Amino acid sequence: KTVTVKNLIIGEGMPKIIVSLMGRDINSVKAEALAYREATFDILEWRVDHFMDIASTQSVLTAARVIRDAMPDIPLLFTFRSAKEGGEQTITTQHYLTLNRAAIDSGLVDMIDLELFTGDADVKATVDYAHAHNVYVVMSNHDFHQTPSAEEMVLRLRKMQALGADIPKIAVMPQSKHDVLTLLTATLEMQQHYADRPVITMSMAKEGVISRLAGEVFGSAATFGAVIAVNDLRSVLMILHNA
Amino acid sequence: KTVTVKNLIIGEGMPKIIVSLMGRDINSVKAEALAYREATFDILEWRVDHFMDIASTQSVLTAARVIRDAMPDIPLLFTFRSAKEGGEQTITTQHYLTLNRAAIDSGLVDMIDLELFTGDADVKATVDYAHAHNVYVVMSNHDFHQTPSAEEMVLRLRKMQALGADIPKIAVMPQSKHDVLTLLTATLEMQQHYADRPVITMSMAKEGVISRLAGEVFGSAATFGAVKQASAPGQIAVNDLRSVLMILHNA
Ligand SMILES: *C[C@H]1C[C@@](O)(C(=O)O)C[C@@H](O)[C@@H]1O
Ligand SMILES: [Cl-]
Ligand SMILES: [Cl-]
Ligand SMILES: [Cl-]
Ligand SMILES: [Li+]
Repeated sequence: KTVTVKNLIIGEGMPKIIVSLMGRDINSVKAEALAYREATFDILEWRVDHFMDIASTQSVLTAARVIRDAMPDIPLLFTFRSAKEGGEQTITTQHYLTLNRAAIDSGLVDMIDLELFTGDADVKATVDYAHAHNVYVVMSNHDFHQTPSAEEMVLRLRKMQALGADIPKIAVMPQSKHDVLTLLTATLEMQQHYADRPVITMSMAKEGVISRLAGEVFGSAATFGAVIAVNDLRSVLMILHNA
Repeated sequence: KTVTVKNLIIGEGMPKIIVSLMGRDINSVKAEALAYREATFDILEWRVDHFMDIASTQSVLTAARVIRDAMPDIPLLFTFRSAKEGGEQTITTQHYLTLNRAAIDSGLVDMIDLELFTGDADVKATVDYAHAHNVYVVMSNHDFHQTPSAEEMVLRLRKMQALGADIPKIAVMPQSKHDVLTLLTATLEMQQHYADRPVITMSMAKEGVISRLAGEVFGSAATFGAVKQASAPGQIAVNDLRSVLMILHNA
């Protein structure tokens, strides 16, 4: 069970590499997109919460259009990370759903990130809106303080599947090396027993680095890199793939 | 607590890379020793059980000498892997112990591998002999069929510490990806609660490859790579191994 966007097959082969744009304004986003021409990666994520003028739907869509036109052939993921889940600024639930609906129906993005804990009515409505417009949903959950039990994490990933996520995603903060193994254990249980679509998981920080490298083994379909450095990430993924 | 051999500090920093040399005869051993000089690794293991003149103690020591001649500054580990534990040929227990004692008292090698389940009295006697001649002991155990429980693996590693091993070592065979996590769990439990010296662990085969890469995270002090041919399933090209170890170390 895969998700194919612009010839990229998510959920088989090597895990796919996501890089994120974090600029404040149009000029900074253009500069980042230009700098990223020299990099090799699979999916471009726009981290909208790093943008300054998020109040104006027009401003957000204009930036989305610039990014889309800068890299017309790359899978493009629109992500507003709420402060609630480790992002850079707050947003009202209603304005979050306005920006996401506008991104969806504009045709400018291939995927959106939708936080599981936004609220059930809003999640279901936004999943239906995305699907109706041929946009995929990465349904996401983040704990930047600690690592829940494996049982709790698996139930969250299963709930995302039940709510229609195309790709469930969880990211958690280890407070010990043991916590990294708990995240890998949850990942593998999902992979082997409950998943019927691609899943993304990660243990954050230095301690969790191995989780960003071992997705082909334990069942994570994608991983985030920086322009871990993207070239080093690709080196390790290739070595593991061919071992 | 660490083990330092010819300036290499085992138990600190990046896991140390071991490669196995596997020649059938003296001429092949010579040739492999010369060729290995340009590969980059931390410890050379001579897999003595691949040598087809083990019948002669002189032949075995001459082969060790040829390796030492070619690589005077490399930590050198003498390993006869018994047939019982996945090696190439069956020899008597007394023959196994004689070869190890001769290696020890020759001065040609820095370390020997001694299998835990050789028998407690023979193990103790051989550890004592090694230490009397300034040779370190990698005490080892292998399960080439399955992965024991994390608790059974920890039991064995702790027994090796109790018998005076300088570096306990266990290698086990995964039948599933779950079994790989079990090996990593046992490794970490040793690092955090029981180990008071360096320990080497690995899950073998393709499924276990991540365990050969993640030693710095979970507490395995060394890892095996392949120069041209692997000495156990799941070993990858030594340069690729080194690349991954460096990326993990510096992340
Ligand atoms: C210690 C043992 C480990 C291997 O079995 C392995 O890398 O899996 C290779 C052998 O040559 C070593 O003796
Ligand atoms: Cl709004
Ligand atoms: Cl489900
Ligand atoms: Cl993330
Ligand atoms: Li994120």
